[PDB]
Amino acid sequence: SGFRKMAFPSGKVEGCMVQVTCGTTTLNGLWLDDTVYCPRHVICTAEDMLNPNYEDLLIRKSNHSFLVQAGNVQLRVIGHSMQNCLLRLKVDTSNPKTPKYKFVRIQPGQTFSVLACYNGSPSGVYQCAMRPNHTIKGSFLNGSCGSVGFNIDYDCVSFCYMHHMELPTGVHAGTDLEGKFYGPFVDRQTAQAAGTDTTITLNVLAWLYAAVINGDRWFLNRFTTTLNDFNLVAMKYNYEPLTQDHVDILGPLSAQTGIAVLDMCAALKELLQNGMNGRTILGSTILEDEFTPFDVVRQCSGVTFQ
Amino acid sequence: SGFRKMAFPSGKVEGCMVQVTCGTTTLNGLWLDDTVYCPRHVICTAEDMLNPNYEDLLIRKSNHSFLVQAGNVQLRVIGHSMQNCLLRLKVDTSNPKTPKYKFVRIQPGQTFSVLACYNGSPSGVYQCAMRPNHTIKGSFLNGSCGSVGFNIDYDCVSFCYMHHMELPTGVHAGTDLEGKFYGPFVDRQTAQAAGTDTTITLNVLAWLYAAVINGDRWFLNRFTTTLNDFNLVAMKYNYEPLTQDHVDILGPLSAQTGIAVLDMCAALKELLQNGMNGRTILGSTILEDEFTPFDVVRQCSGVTFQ
Amino acid sequence: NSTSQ
Amino acid sequence: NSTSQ
Repeated sequence: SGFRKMAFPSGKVEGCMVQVTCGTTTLNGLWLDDTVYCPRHVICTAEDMLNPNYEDLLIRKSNHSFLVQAGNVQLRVIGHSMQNCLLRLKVDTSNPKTPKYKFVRIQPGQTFSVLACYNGSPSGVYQCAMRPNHTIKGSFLNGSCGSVGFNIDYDCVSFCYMHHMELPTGVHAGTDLEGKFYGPFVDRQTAQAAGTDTTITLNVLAWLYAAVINGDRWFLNRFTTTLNDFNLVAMKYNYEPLTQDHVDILGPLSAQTGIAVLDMCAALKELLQNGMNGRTILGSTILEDEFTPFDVVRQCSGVTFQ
Repeated sequence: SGFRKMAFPSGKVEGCMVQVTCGTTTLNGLWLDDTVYCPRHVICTAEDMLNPNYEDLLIRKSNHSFLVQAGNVQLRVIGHSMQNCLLRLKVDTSNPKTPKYKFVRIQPGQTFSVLACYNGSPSGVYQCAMRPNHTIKGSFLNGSCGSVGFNIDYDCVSFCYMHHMELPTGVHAGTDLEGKFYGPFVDRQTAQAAGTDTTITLNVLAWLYAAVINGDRWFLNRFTTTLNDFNLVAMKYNYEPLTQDHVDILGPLSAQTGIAVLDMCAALKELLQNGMNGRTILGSTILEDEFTPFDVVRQCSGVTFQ
Repeated sequence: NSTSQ
Repeated sequence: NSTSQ
């Protein structure tokens, strides 16, 4: 038993962190085959941050303007291009520890591991979800830019995030490994805010299924609901509306625990309305929306404690 | 900003996981230099679990009774001895990925990362504290035995835990890498329980210092206390008594935030007595006792958001 | 009793 | 404004 936020082991990724320096700015970059990706804002400073122009700021740079370091060793650039919000730097060496990998764009609600890095040197690993407002509740200081987020299937790394910035609310914003931001955000320095966020309904229900799989039941009730009656309740309590695709996704977990979904939505509706009644679910006193259904399947037992 | 449970990156450790099989039992083992450590209970079955005797059960075994696998590759045993609750198996190959390392015995309240493994194959990494009752609130299924816990200073791995068992309450029990259990526990199968636990006072105060370092203040008050008056309050609310060494340990963090400790104990005393008043500290609605003072220093900012 | 994992 | 980390 037990249920904890679990990150993927981070070895395969540690082998791809490198330091990238341009003038007076240093940040982490990602080294796959003979390419090294990093935030384009590495080439920037003074007011260069308030009103920049990277097409312009980048043409006034050459390959040897970038000092990519790999441990105490050193890599030389031989090409460079911008891709949307990232630089793609070709280098002389190809990464001996390059894992099988791919690049995907995760959707709000999905989760991934973050490897926090300073100066190309990995310091720590945590799990985080993409928040409906497209930001994450990370833990980064200055120097963390270029730290990446990822999942692992079998032996294959799916990169999905590269860190770029901290919003005024203290939450983070970044991009996939294609350079495209998640959210409306930009790598300028303006009055930007996180749009109001929402609790991830699919996940809370996945969580309650785990509470049951572990073997606790106290939040259940004899009632049921129609999708529609739930969403009317949910909307007020600031939840994302639930849809059929979501309901379908809670399929197997219904099966393994023998509890129908709309029945759990009723449980949920009740928890929203009655509060926790001074006890815990799976150790927590709030409702936990950062576990997906896939995260519950993977970590939880294949058989139920009935 | 941000504050999350952060585990250490797990690469250096992934390179030491191996599978260890004896008859019909399989569990993970730890491969440093030309040695492989694993729970002694790998050689056990039937009732062999209720009333075992390992000195006896082990003499009826030879080196080729152990099939240690390292990926698809394979290692041959050439020696074996028991150390308290662990087996020490000498092997023909020495681990090419052996990191600098040492073995330490952590104390209640200290924390460490866990690399969860099934069949010598790492599946996930989480952070966990040694609970005063000497158990951890892990996440393990069957097959998890031999999964290890560890810290990293600089480039050096300090191993401190090896997983052996799940108590009836659903919490875990294991040993250092010397074979000595944490707690009164034994690798037999009897009516064992976790002694009643206690909240880790030092940590909650470390946590409140971080809440302040991040930049929130709402729980402060104008009052102060004597150690003694706190402990009288604390005892009731089931906290560990605070001592001078603890108070000294909150030294620097007092310094960096300009808040005296006994002043924070007053804050704490108040939170114990008044409850949270319907808001959050650093995102949470309970008091978080699984961050040490060292964990706050490492992860939090060197300068305060004043 | 207890589960030896 | 915002911190470009």
